[PDB]
Amino acid sequence: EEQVASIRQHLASIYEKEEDWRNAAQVLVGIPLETGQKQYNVDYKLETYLKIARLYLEDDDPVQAEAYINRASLLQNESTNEQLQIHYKVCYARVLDYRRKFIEAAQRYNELSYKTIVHESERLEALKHALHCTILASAGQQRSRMLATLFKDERCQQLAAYGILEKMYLDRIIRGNQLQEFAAMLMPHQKATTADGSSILDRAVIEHNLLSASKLYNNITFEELGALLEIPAAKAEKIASQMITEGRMNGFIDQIDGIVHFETREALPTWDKQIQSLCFQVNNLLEKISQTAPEWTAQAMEAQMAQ
Amino acid sequence: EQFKQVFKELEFLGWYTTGGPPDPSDIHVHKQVCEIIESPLFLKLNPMTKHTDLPVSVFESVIDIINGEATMLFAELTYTLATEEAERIGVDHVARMTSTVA
Repeated sequence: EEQVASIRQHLASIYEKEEDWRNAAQVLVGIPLETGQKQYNVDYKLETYLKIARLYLEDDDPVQAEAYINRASLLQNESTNEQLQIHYKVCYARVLDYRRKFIEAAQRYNELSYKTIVHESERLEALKHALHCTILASAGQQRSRMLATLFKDERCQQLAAYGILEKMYLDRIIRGNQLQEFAAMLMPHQKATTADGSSILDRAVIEHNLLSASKLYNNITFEELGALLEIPAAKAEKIASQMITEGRMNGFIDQIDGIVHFETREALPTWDKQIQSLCFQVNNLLEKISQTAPEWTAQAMEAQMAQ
Repeated sequence: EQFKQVFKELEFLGWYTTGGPPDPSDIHVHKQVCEIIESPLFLKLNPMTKHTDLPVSVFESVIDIINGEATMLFAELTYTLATEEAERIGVDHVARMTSTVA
């Protein structure tokens, strides 16, 4: 009955208030899901459906929860006042995050970060979640677009992970301490670790550092490529060979002395590029002169053209 | 659909128009363009200019939160003229309009 269930509702909520998620397994059967014959209001059913989602998230069963919220998404579109949309978006983003679908969750959180209904702190939290999910996402151009979009934002400058987004987008070298800080600030479910540990983030950061070091070096020794990536020299050679083989780098490995060669910058095209740069500097300097002193610049121009 | 048949590796980047400084009409049209592509470029050419430089200006959309609503603004970009011997020769021949070592 309605009143009988309601009376136990507040008692169960107060009992759960002790921050006991172990009991969240049994609270699912305490909620009157289908015991009533009558069809309740759409808002009540949707709110119950949404509150079951975060409870099951603590129960670590997202596989069925995905389809469970997908089938309620159809009815979620209607009978929403204002907060149903916000709650549904937050729950969908969280369940996408928990299923290691980091790139889609990043887009969802980025979209959520602009809704004006929620508070500013919620917007910043959504932005932080989007940044973390983008960084943890899989390599590709899709994730690159999201990285550029987050970099163009400014609200991202006050996040703790900006120092790593800046190096991730601009192709810089992430040292050990920055990665350690980022991993420390991460959540346990985001720290995936396929097979023998080999944390996926730790492998992606190594493969990004090796790719970024290809623009600063002309040829690097194994013993100092390993000390730059913080790995043994044999591991550095193996990773370099793997990346050079398939499609991910340009260069070749000489194993006798031990050196991996990146691009060599042939002399004559380099000479042409430097000529281009010197002429570009001439043009920019002339524009600056013409802009910071127009009255003298006009007299100077009309002293050799009409000469 | 038509142009994907001819040029296969070319992709949509943004839109262009003619006028002076960016205008609210332009920032309204940029929303419709951005509905298609995440980061579309904006190009503005001034056909009636008064300076001594090329009137082409390039902008990119940057969104911001202020006063309790989201406003989208334009950030200027610096461009460089691309290099190609065929394009350079054609451009020079078109610009000039009238011994082989002379």
